[PDB]
Amino acid sequence: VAAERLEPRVEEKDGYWILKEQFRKGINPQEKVKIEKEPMKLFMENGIEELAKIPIEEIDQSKLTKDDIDVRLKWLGLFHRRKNQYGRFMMRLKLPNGVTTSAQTRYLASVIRKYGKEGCADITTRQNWQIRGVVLPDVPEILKGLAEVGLTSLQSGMDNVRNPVGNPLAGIDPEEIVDTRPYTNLLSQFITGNSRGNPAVSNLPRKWNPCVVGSHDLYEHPHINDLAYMPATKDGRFGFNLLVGGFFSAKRCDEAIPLDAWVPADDVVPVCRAILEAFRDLGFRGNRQKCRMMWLIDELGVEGFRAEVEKRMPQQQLERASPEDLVQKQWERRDYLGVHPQKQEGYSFIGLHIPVGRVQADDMDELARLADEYGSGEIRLTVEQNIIIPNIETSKIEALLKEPVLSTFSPDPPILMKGLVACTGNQFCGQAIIETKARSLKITEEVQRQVSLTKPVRMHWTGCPNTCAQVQVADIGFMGCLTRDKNGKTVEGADVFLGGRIGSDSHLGEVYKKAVPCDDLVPLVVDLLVNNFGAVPR
Ligand code: SRM
Ligand code: SF4
Ligand SMILES: [Cl-]
Ligand SMILES: [Cl-]
Ligand SMILES: [K+]
Repeated sequence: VAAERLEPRVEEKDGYWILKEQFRKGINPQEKVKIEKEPMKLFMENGIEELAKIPIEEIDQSKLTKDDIDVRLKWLGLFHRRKNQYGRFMMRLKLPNGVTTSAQTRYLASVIRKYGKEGCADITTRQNWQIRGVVLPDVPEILKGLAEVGLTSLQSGMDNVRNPVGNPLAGIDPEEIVDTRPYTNLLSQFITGNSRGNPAVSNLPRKWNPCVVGSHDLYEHPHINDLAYMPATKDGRFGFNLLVGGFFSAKRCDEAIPLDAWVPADDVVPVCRAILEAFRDLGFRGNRQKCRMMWLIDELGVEGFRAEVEKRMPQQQLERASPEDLVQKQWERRDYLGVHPQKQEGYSFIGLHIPVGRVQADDMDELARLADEYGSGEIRLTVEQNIIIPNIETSKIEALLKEPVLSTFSPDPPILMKGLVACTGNQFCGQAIIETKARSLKITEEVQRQVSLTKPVRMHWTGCPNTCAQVQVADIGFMGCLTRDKNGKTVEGADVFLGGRIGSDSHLGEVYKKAVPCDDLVPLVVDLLVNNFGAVPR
C-alpha cells in the first residue's frame, strides 16, 4: 500500500465533512447526493421546517427535493416507503442498549395511532423501535415530541453509525460480565452529538454497526458488528478487546476479526472515534457493495488499518489485545423469556414474546401500563424482537401472570416462537421479494402443531438478500425469493439456510436448499427439525 493511499479523502468545511475535490472521481450516486447537499442540514439548520411544507407531488418534481425525502431524510431517521406505502415514512430511533421508558412508549403509540391503518410499530434486529405511517408535514412536530420525551432519531439510516447494541440483561443479570448501558449510552451520545447531530461521523462511506458485550451468552452478536467491544482484563485493568469489520450483505458475509487492540474502559469513545475517522477518511466510495469497513481492512491489511486507528488515538497509543477476554467459552445461551430473578434481591424481570416484533398503538399502551404497574416504567427491547420488563417486585409476579395481555405477549410461548425473527418484508419494504412477518408466523404455527421439541431452534426470515433478519445466524434461515410451482406459475419462496451458530462458538450458515415454494416449507421444516434437532412428531 502506497503512502498516497493514506491521504484523508474528506475535509471539514463549515461544520460538515465533505469529500475533497480531488477524491470525487468514480463515486457512487449516494456520494453525489451527499455532495449536492449536506443531509445533516435538514436537522442542524432546520431545513426540515421548509421542506415539510412542500406538497409531496411537488417535491417529486425536482431531483434536489426528491433526494431530500428519499435519501437525506434517513440522516433524521426517516425512510420514505416510496414503492409500498407512498407518501408515508418509517421512522427509526437511536435506542442504545434497547432501553425505553413507558412515557416514551406512550408517545410513540400516540404518533402511530394518528395514522390508523397506515400506522404500527416494530422492534428491530438491533433492539430498536421503528414507527410507521408518518406524513412529511407532521415531521417537525414529531421531532419536537421525540426530543421532549428524551428520544432521538438521528443518524439511524444510510451512511451512519447504527443503533449501539448491548446486553438486554445489563444491570439485572446475576451472571453479567459488565453493565453495557453506560458504554452504549456514551456511544450514542458521541454518535449523535448529544442529540444535536455529529457531522464528524455522519459522512461515512457506508453504514456501520457497533455493539458492546456484557454477557457470556453474547446476546450482542459481536461476530457480526463493524466494531465489537469484548470485555477483557489486561495487565490488571478492566477494558475491551476490539473486533472489527463484521458485516452482512447480498454479496458477502464476514465475521468480525481481531484488531489486535485492547483499550481501557474509559477509552471506549476515543477508539470508536479513531476507527470511524479512519473509515471516513480512507474508505472506498465506489461500488456500494464494496464500501463496508471490512473492504478497507482487506485493502490495507488488518495491521495497516490498525496503524490508521493508532495515529488517531489520543497520544497515539493503542495497546495490543489481551491474550484472553472475560467471556467464558463454557456457556449455554440462556432463555430470557419468562420470569427470572435479578441480582437485586426481591426483584425479577420478565421476558415477553412479541410475535414477529409487530405491535399496534393499543399494544404499546398496554405494555407501557404493565411496565408502570409492575416494573419501574422501563421496557427493554431485544434483537430477537421481544421485550423484557425489568425491576418487578417478585411478590407481584403471580398477579402479572394473570394479566390478559400476556395471552398475546406471552412469557412462555411455544419454543419455536421464542426463537423466531423476521424482517419487515414487503408489507412496507420496497426491496422485499416476499411477505415475511405474517407468513413466518403462519408457517411456524403449522410446524409447531406437527412436532414437539426441546432444543431452542432459532428460525430467521428475511425478505431479500440484504439479510436484515440475519439468516446466516439462524439454525434454519429463510431468504425470500420468487420461484415456481409444479405448473410453472410464479410463487413466493425461500432459499433455506442451515449451519448458523451464535455465542462464542459462532458460525455463519449457508444456503442448504434453493427456491422452495413457501407453500411447501412446512413439510421440509418439520422433517429438518425431526432429523437434525431432535423434534418428535405429535
Ligand atoms: C428494520 C430492520 C429489520 C427488522 O425487521 O428488524 C431493517 C430494515 C431495513 N434495512 Fe436493514 N434492517 C435492520 C437491520 C439490518 C441488519 C442486522 C444487524 O444490524 O445486525 C443487517 C445485516 C447486518 C449488516 O448490516 O452488516 C441489515 C442489512 C441491510 C442492508 C445491506 C447492507 C450492505 O452492506 O449491503 C441494507 C441495504 C443498504 O444499506 O444498502 C438494509 C436496508 C434496510 C432498509 C432501511 C431498506 C429500506 O429503506 O427500505 C429496511 C427498512 C424496511 C422497513 O421499512 O422497516 N439493511 N439491516 C433492522 C433495523 C435495525 C435498526 O434498528 O437499526
Ligand atoms: S432483508 Fe430486505 S426485505 Fe427485509 S427489511 Fe431488509 S431490505 Fe427489506
Ligand atoms: Cl438506509
Ligand atoms: Cl421504496
Ligand atoms: K419476537
